[PDB]
Amino acid sequence: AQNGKDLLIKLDLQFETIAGLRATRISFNAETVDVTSLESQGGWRELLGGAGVRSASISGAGVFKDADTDERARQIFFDGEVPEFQVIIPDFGIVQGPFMITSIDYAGSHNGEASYELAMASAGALSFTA
Amino acid sequence: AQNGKDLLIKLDLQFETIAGLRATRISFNAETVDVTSLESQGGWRELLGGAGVRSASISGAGVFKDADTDERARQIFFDGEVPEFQVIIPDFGIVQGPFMITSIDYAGSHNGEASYELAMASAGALSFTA
Amino acid sequence: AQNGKDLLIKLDLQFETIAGLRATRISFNAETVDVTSLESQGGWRELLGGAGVRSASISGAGVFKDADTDERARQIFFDGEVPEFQVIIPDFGIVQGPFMITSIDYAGSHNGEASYELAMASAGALSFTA
Amino acid sequence: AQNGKDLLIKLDLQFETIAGLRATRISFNAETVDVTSLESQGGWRELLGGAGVRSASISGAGVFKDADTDERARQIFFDGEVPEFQVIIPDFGIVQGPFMITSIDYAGSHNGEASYELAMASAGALSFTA
Amino acid sequence: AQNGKDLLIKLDLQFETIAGLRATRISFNAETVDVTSLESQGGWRELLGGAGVRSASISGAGVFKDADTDERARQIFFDGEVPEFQVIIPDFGIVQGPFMITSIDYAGSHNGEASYELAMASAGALSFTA
Amino acid sequence: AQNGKDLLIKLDLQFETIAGLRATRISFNAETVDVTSLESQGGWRELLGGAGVRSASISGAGVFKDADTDERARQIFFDGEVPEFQVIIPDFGIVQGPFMITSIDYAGSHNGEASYELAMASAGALSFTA
Amino acid sequence: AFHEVRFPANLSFGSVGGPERRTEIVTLSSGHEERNSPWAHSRRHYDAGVGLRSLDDVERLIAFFEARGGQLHGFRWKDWAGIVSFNEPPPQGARVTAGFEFDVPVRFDTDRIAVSVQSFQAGDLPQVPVVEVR
Amino acid sequence: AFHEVRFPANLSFGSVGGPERRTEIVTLSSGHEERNSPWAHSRRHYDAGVGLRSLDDVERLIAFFEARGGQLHGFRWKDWAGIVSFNEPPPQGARVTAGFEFDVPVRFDTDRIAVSVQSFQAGDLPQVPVVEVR
Amino acid sequence: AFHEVRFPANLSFGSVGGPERRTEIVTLSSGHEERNSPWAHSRRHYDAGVGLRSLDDVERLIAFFEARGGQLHGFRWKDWAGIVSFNEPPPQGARVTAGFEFDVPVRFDTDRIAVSVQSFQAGDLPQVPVVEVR
Amino acid sequence: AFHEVRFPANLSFGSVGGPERRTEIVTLSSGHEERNSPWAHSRRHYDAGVGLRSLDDVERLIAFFEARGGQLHGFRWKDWAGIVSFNEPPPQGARVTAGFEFDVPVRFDTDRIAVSVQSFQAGDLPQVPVVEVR
Amino acid sequence: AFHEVRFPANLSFGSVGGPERRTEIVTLSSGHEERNSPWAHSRRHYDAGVGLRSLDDVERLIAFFEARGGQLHGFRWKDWAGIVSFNEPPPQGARVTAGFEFDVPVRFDTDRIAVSVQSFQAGDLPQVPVVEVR
Amino acid sequence: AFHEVRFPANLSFGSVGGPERRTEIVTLSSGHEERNSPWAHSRRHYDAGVGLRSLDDVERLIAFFEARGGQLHGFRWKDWAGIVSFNEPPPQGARVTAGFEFDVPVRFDTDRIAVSVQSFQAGDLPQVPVVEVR
Repeated sequence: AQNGKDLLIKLDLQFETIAGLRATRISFNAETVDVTSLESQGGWRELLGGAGVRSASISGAGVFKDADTDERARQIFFDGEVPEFQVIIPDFGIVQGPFMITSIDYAGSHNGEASYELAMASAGALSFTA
Repeated sequence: AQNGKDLLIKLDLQFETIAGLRATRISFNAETVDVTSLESQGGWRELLGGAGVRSASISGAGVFKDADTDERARQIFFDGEVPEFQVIIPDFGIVQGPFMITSIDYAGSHNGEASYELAMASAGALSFTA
Repeated sequence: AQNGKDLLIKLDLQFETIAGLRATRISFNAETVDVTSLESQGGWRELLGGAGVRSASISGAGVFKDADTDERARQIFFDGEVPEFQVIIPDFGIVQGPFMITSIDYAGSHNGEASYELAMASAGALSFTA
Repeated sequence: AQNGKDLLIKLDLQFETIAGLRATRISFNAETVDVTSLESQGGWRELLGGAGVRSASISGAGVFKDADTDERARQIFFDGEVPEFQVIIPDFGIVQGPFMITSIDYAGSHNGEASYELAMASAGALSFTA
Repeated sequence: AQNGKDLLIKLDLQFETIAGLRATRISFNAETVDVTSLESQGGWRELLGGAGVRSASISGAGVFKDADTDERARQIFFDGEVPEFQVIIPDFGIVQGPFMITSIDYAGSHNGEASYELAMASAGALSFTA
Repeated sequence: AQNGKDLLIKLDLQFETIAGLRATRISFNAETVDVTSLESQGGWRELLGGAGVRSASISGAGVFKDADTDERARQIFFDGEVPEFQVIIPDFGIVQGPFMITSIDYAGSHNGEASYELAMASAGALSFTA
Repeated sequence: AFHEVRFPANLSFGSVGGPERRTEIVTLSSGHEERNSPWAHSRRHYDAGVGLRSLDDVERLIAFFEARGGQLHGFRWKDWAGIVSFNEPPPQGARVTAGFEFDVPVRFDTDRIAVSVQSFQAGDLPQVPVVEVR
Repeated sequence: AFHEVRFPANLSFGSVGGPERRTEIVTLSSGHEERNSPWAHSRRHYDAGVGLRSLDDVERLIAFFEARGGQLHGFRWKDWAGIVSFNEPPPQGARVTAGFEFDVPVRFDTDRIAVSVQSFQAGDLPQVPVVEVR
Repeated sequence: AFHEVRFPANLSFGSVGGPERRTEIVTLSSGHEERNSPWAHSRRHYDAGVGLRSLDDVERLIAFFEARGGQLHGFRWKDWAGIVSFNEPPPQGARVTAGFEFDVPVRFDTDRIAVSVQSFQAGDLPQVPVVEVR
Repeated sequence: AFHEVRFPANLSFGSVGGPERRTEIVTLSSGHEERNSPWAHSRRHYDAGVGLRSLDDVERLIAFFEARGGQLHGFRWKDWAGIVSFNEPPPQGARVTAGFEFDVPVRFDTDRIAVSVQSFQAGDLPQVPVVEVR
Repeated sequence: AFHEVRFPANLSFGSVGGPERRTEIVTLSSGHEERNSPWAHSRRHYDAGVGLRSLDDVERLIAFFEARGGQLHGFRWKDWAGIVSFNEPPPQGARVTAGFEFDVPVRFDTDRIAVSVQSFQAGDLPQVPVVEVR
Repeated sequence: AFHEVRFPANLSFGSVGGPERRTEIVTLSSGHEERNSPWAHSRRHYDAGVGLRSLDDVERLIAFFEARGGQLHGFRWKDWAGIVSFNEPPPQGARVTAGFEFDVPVRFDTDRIAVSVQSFQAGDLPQVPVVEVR
């Protein structure tokens, strides 16, 4: 078993995690390049595999606590960059990829928190430190 | 931690917040201009970053209490303008952007409130007072 | 604070509210005419404002109690008209607009009520009595 | 107030209601023929009204109890007809329209009922008996 | 009233019901061939009726208990056939139609059952034994 | 009855199941090649059957426990392959098909687990060991 | 030329047609130009009729083209749009009606028709352009 | 010219076709018109047939074009739409039937056909136009 | 040429039109060019008007083409875009207005019009191009 | 003319082709007309082949056009649709097979081919029309 | 030829244009072929400009075509893409700039323009192709 | 003719191109055919290149057409698909490579190019066809 407190996204400025990090989710994708020739041993769909583009997307939720890493993401959004982002998996290790800052949003209610979602997507080739 | 009571949207007439402000949510966006050349070190999707257009959208919910700032939004809607709007983030600061008044709606039930949603979207270049 | 019992939609025949008026919701709209020139101080989306068409839509729910104002809406639907409709906001005032009777529906169950939704949409220029 | 037990859909064979009639809902429609000329006193959307086509749709739910009126609907579906259907509104009166039998479905579970939905739509000019 | 335990789908091999049959639902359809001429006594939509194609779809849920009728459906899927299927309605009777085996799926969790959905659709002319 | 703990997906490296396997679901499909000629004994839709392509899709959920079979799936994703995958049905038997690794995603919250979904789809002709 | 019937009642939404003017024109490359027309009327030139009913209506419609049609006969046409004048200008329309009450005798602008079957009973044909020959 | 068979049973929704005429026309430019018809009959001119079944039906369909077809033979055609008259006008159709009961002998209007494979067993071909040569 | 009315009030979003020139041009193939203008003016050339109202508006619109139209008359045209000059360059527009206040007398660029029925009372016609003959 | 290989195995769904007949035709403007064909066979005329595999398959496919292809060589073609006869009419097909078992030697109907790259490994080419020259 | 202004600031995403070369060519049917160009420059040939602002911007834009435009005047053009050289090859661009800082004097490739109204204040025109005449 | 560089690295998915032949053909109308090939080689004929990067990449790409391009120079082309032979038939390719390792010297098949702006920094151009002149 692995603690959900262990997997951490973190910005550059040298890497530090953001403050409100209530729920985060790295999500990989591939578009499944269908190569269905007429011949196929039972009429099954055949796929190519390595031809497909592959992606990554980070969706971080949290409560707005002011930190320099939280101010950094605003500066990354206004001065639109694609810097290095890094996401630990507990016992796998970090990812250390270039991402962008696709859509952030700050929210607040009459009774609750200052909360924020932070949605990111892949911008380059990723890595894995094991 | 930051109180959700602190982040406030406010109209011009000089800036004052609207009356029913039950839940508000500034939401930024970028359309992620995909620049996927054939070469890419693992077949990863490459992105450009700064070429993407960037936006902002404000969705304010609340209960209809009559105020001059609430009458102002009706006047902003009928006399369709794009005036300056300003949204505080608790410890970041204000935004102070030109927005429009995209869709408002007043609602009431047989037993509940006179409530209203107020949806806005970006209309110009934004700012940040830190 | 304003009572939800105060905001009332009402038909002409001279104006009277309909009988079952469990939940009602005037909803305004504008389609946000995007005017995004290549120049924009941060690549922000620019909008025009007053060029957009603007609308209104009324969705009234309620329980079927037979009234002359309830029979009127059936007559407005079969003899398809666009008469004047009027919706009070508690402390704002009335709207007094021409609407049509876009879609109504009567419903009943084996144990519950004769209930009805009544959906309307804008048909002309609206007003505001303050 | 009007009892939901009072509003009744009924088939021809002379008119009799179907057996399982757990929830029924006549639903009228009009497609809102938009006539938006360039001139309009505030840029409001103008509508024509009577040019729009108008419809009716009946969605009857219930539990499968075998009746001749329930067998009739199967015969109406296989021998595809558009016979007269009649729906009472409690204190308005009947509708007495030609409908078709657009989609029916019988359902059953390992523990529950033999249940059925019965969806109908308008097929001609309707009426109203007051 | 009719027991939901009574309505049963069943395969050929001579007809036997499948093992896990937690929830089943035959669903008929017709696409409603719109014949809307310009003339119509109130501008109502006119429909043709018998010109529409008509269909049937069976969605059977259940828990994977190994039976020869459950192995049969796998053999019907891999050796893609359209054999006769038969669905009782409690007091109506059977249907006895040719269907195909459109999409099946086996599912299991870390704590629950081996469960399966079994989705079928019409493949020919149906019947009714009364 | 069959235990949901029994049906197991498993990777090659020789076959071993993955660690977090909270909920898994093999799902087969066929696209239902509609062959609706004008003649049909009641206007029923006719289908061909064996002409349709047929597919399989595996959606495995689980909690991230580090295993060599869990590291294998990352290596299968980055070095994009279509290796043999094998899914037991309790009393049917294995499937033993070539699949790809279409979309995986790792997720973690501020309080919960390191969890992951693992979505696969068919890549070749499948089998059945009985 | 006949006086046989109007038409099958059904006409789909899209039955287009409006007056056609010879309008012989010179188009001087300098600038403004003069023009004249020899009609003193206007061929109404209705197009895009569609029959949509059951197949029982089709056999009385395909031979509508054939039997009283051929090519060269009247079949007075019903307009969803004895002398009628148009007084909304200070000029006048003053256009005659040889037939009574908007019945505008025509002929189809087709060497062939093309009826389609869309379902067990659906009969469709996409267009029957006319021009109201006098 | 043959009397061989109707056709494969399958025909998709959209098998269009209707009678033709030459009826050449002068359109007298300053008034009405006058127009001549040399036919007294009509070519029925059916188009847009589609075969859609398994590949077992295809090999009896591709050689339908070939074996009894060639180019110049009958293969009597079935209409989903011995003398038949049309009495819905006071005029008459009075159009003959050389073959019995709407069987309209034709020929395909193609130098080639084009059968497609849509799936492991799906056979499709988009069009086979005919004109009903006598 | 008339001075009759502007137009029906309704104009759909998309009523396009802008000035023309002949300005014939030689494009000297081995360098720059030289080009002549014989106009000193511009045909405003408005296009793509659409009438969209009830069928009560249609009969005053179809005879707008007919009654005061014919082909060869004015019907002064309203622009949603006595001498007007344009001073935003140091050059000048200095373009005359024979009619008052942007009223640009025109003529329709059509031998026929084509009004459509879209619903029980919807009247549409897609285009009425004009060129503003002097 | 070669006997080299069938083809790459892959063919996409949509590989169209059917017999093409000279069908020299006179089309008498009176009515019925005569016709004759000088083949006594039928060019099978297969089109719309698509290669879809990895880029390892592409270099053995682009030089399939080049090396044994050029333009003017056989490369016996596999049909997914020694004398074969067609007996479903009382007429006969009786069409010869110079090659064994549906192998129909052809040539591509292209001066050039056009292979595309759709992803790191995807190789596509949209069409290779043949005509089965004897 | 003027030095009047750049342009209205607004240009939509899609303002296309790139250098156009005479490239007189012989295309020998044998194989390789020779070619030469007489420019020693390249017409930049910008196209597809779009004005999109309020109707207040339109009347200063329609007479931009008219007043200082006509057809045959400069109106120096702003490129979103004194001698500039291009040194990324060992060859050189060495292309002159008669105007300062990418201002490329042009002319519109249109006899007319076509401004549309899309809403109470929206002014659009789809294209203004230029070619930068020297 | 140059030996300057390959190209900008970026090429979009869809860069199509394959060898050509003239191979003129007579199609003897009453039997098979006979056809001649004068090439013994093939023009590789690559098309549909697309540059997609920032605007920093555009100014080194528009003058790629201009500076070392002009019209009549090499710019060796990179294929994502010293003598290379093709041995998968018992025939042979045996096609020469004047440049090393699939570098196929070409020229652009354009009088002009057309670079577009898609966003604040997006530069696109849809096509740059080539034919590989020797």
